[PDB]
Amino acid sequence: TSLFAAIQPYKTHLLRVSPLHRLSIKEYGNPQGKPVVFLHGGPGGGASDSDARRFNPTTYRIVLFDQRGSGESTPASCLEDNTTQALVEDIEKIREFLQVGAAWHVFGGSWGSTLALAYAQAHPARVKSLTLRGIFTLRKKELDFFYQGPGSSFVFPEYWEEYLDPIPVAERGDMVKAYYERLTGSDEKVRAEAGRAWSRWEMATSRLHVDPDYISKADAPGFADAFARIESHYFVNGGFMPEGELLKPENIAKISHIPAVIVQGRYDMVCPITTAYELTKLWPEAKFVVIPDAGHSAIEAGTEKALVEATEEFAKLA
Amino acid sequence: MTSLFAAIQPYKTHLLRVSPLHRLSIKEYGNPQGKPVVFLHGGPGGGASDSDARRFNPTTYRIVLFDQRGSGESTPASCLEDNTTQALVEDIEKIREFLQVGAAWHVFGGSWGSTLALAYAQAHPARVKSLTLRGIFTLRKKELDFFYQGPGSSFVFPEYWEEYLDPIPVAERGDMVKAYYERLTGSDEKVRAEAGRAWSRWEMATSRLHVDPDYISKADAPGFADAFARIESHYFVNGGFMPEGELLKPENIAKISHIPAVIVQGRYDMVCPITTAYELTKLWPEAKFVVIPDAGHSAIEAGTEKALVEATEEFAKLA
Repeated sequence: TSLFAAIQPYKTHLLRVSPLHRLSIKEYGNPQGKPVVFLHGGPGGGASDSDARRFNPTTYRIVLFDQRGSGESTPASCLEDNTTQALVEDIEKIREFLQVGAAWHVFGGSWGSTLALAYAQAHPARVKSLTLRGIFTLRKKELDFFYQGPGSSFVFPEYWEEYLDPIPVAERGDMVKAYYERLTGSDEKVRAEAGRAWSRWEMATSRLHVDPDYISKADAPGFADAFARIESHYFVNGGFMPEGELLKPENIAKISHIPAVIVQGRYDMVCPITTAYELTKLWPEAKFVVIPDAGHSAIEAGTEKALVEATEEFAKLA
Repeated sequence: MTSLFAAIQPYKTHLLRVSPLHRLSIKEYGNPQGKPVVFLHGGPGGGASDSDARRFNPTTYRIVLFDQRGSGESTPASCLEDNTTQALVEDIEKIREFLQVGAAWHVFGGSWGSTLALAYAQAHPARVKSLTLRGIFTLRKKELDFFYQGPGSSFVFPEYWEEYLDPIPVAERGDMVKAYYERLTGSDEKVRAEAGRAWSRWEMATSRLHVDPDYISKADAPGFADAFARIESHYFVNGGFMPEGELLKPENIAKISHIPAVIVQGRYDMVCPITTAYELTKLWPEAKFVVIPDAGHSAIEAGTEKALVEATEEFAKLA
C-alpha cells in the first residue's frame, strides 16, 4: 500500500458554527507541518481516521472534519441551514479557529471535489493546492445519469432494481424527489428503508469489483440515515448553485493558477469521467490522471497510489 | 498464456450464391468429421476471421465460419440491397444444407452475433444443438440510444464521444444514427469515408476495458470501415428489421428455452451493456449466466475468452 500508517488524532475539537450546527474537527500528524484540509464526500458521509492516511504525518498538519449533520458533527442528519454556501463558510471558520495561517492545501473526492471547487472559487487566495478525485459538479445530467436513468442503471441492473423498488412506479419520473420526500417524511420505517436502499445503490456501484464490505455500510442506520438525507437534500436542490456553476469559465478562471491534480477512475459509475474530462478542457493547467481499471472510490488501487503521489508532490509547495 | 487453440487455416473455402445479388464466403476449419458448429460474426457487417476459429477444439469440431451479406470476403462488398435480419437468418439455413452438415449444429455468436443467433434459434429451434452467446445485443431502441445517441457510454468515454459527434452538424445531432446513415449512404465519397471511420472508431475505442490502439487502428482501414459502418447503421436505423423488443418477448424466448445455452457477459461492456443480458437471464433462467467482472465488450477480454472456450469444450459433449 502507498498509504501511510494508520493514525489517531493528536487533538479533537468541537466548533460551533451556527446556533444549530457544531462541527467535530480532528487534527493528525505534525502540528508544525504544512496545513491541509480534507473534505469528505457524500455529501453527509463524514470523515474517518483512515482518510488521514493519504498525507505524510511528518510533513503535513492534517485537518479532518465532518461537515454539517454528518459523522460526529451535531445535530446528526439535520437538514436545517445545510447548504453549499454554509459549508464553504464553515471551512473558513475552521481555518481561522485552528489558526493554520493564511492558506492551506485542500483535498477532496466526489462531493469533496464539489466542495473543494466551490471553496477555491470563493476563496482562491486561501488555497495552496487542489487534489481532486471523482469529479462531481451536481449538474442535472450528472445526477440524472446516476439516480434517474438511463445511465449507471445499465451497468448495474441488479442493484438498479433494488433501488427502484421502494418507489411507486407513478413516482419514478423523479427518483431524487421521491426519495427525498420519504427521507424527510414522518413515517420512520419508510425513512429508514429509503435510507438503506438509497445508500446501498451507491455502495454497490462505487468500485470496479463489487465490495461486500462497502455494501454492508448501508445496513448501518446511523450512517445511512444522514448519508441519504443529506445527499438527497443537496441533490434535489442542485447543490444550491445554478446549473453548471462550477464549470463556468469565469469561475474556472478564479482557480486556474492553483496547483491541481484531477485523479479519475475510467469506470467511475457514480461520477462518470465526462465531468472530469470537461473540467480538464476548461482547466488545462491542471494535471489529469485517468485510472484505466478503477471505479469511483478513493481506495481503488490506482486511484489511491496517484492520490498519495499528489500529496507528496504538493508538500514541496512553499 | 491463452485458452485459445492454435492458430488455424481452413481445409476448404466456398462461395455460395444465396440471392441474385449476394454471395457468401464460407470457410471450414478443424475436423471434417467433428461436431458441426456455425460462427456468427458481429457488427453487423464485421466479417469473420481465421482467429475466430480458435475458440473451438479442432479435433472435436467441424468449424464453419462465413461472412454475412456484404461483409468480409462475401460479395458484393458493402451492399445494402436485400441485407436484412430475415435474409441472414435464411442464409444460415442455406449454408447448413449446402455444407451437408446434417439436421442440426451448435451456434456461436457475440454482440450482433448473439442477435443473429437468437433470431436464428427462434426461427429454427430444431436446427440448434447449443447456444454460446456473448455481449448480448437485441437492438432495442434504448440499447442503440445508449451507445449511439446518449447519454450512456458517452459519459464513460467522453473524449471519443466528442470525436464521434464531430462529423454531424449540431442541428442533426437529435438522431445520430440517421445522420450517420445518410452520410454513409450519400453520394459524396469523402463524407462517406469520413463518416465510416468516425463511426467505426467510436466502437473500436469503447470495446475493451483498456483502450487498445490495435483495435482503434482498424477504423483507419477504409475497406473494413466502409462496410462495417454502412451495415451497422443500415440495421440500427431499421431496428434490426424486427419489432421493438422482439427477441425478448416471452413467446419467443419459450421457443428456445430448452436449448443448452451459455451467456457470457462483461460487466463493463460499454457497447452492449449488461442490462440486456441480465434481462434475458430473467426470461431465460435455464441459460447459464457468466458475468466477467473486469471485462468490457470484446470476446478477447481475458475472462470472456476463457469462459467462451469452456463453453465450446463443454458443449462438445452434447450428443
